[PDB]
Amino acid sequence: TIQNDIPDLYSVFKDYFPIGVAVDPSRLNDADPHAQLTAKHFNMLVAENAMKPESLQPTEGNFTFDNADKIVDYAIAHNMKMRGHTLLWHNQVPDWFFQDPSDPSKPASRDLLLQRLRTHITTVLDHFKTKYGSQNPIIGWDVVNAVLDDNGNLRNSKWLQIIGPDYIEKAFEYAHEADPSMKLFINDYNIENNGVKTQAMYDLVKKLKNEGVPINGIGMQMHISINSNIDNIKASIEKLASLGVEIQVTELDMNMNGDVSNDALLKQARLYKQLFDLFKAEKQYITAVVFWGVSDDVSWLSKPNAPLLFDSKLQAKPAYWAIV
Ligand SMILES: O[C@@H]1[C@@H](O)[C@H](O[C@@H]2CO[C@@H](O)[C@H](O)[C@H]2O)OC[C@H]1O
Repeated sequence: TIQNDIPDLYSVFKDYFPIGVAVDPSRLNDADPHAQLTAKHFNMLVAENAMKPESLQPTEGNFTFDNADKIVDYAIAHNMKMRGHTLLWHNQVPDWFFQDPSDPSKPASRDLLLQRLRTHITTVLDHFKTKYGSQNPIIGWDVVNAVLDDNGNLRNSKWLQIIGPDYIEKAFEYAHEADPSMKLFINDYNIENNGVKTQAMYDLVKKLKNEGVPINGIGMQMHISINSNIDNIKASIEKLASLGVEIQVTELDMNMNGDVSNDALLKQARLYKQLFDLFKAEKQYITAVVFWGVSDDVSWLSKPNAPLLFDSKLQAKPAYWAIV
């Protein structure tokens, strides 16, 4: 059961940015304590999985929006904004996209994969616009997700193999044509470490924006660890922000590296407090901070872990009190 009278987390950040959370459609019932935590603490929602490509078009032309729409309906009922995650990724994308349908042993061509990408993006955005209209809570989408490799080169996914390097710009062109009201993000992890991947993200967005690609923001997943360096996160935000794009912290959680001891929870609280002081100091660039999961027991990280502000019994952790 949850603590009903402690401060609503997002309210602490009302003069800075919305505070959101990634959710599962099965955790939205009024009587479910995970749903109660969700509605109490967050004013922004993201689908952890229900808006991924496999979750929306499992076989070609067969769109499955029920779970996504359940999350959208809940966001509307709770006066929450949403982020759309995600139109393109190398995981949770059905194999049919990349196969020649007359010979599935062969790859789809560049033109066929681009047409499929355009149809998927346009159908997904037109679905939310036609079903929800002005009540659509989605303010923007992760148009492409994790397109860089660990060394900063373009990840050699099937999108890159079949189409080539301009598949990224094409995804943004298709999204922008389908719904110009959406803010369009490129989203990625490890770009907060101020290493070669941060520099490659800055170089890629600088290039594409100079070419007129409609990229409005960079999503910094921020799957950080208890050993992450705040100075490096601050230098990465400053570098990426110099491109004149919005920054959103999209999938925040903290990998404890197997140490869930009380001492580690106190170290986590100090690090989360430093991180949120940094986000508040960079409020001129940051337009949303979203946590990747409601509470530790539903985190995607393998066990043992304690990555979030609410523990495995849904109680506020030292980190929650340090930030509020
Ligand atoms: O439920 C799990 C999700 O939490 C997980 O979400 C991904 C985490 O890695 C990030 O790079 C991705 O952007 C994000 O979608 O996906 C796997 C799923 O089983």
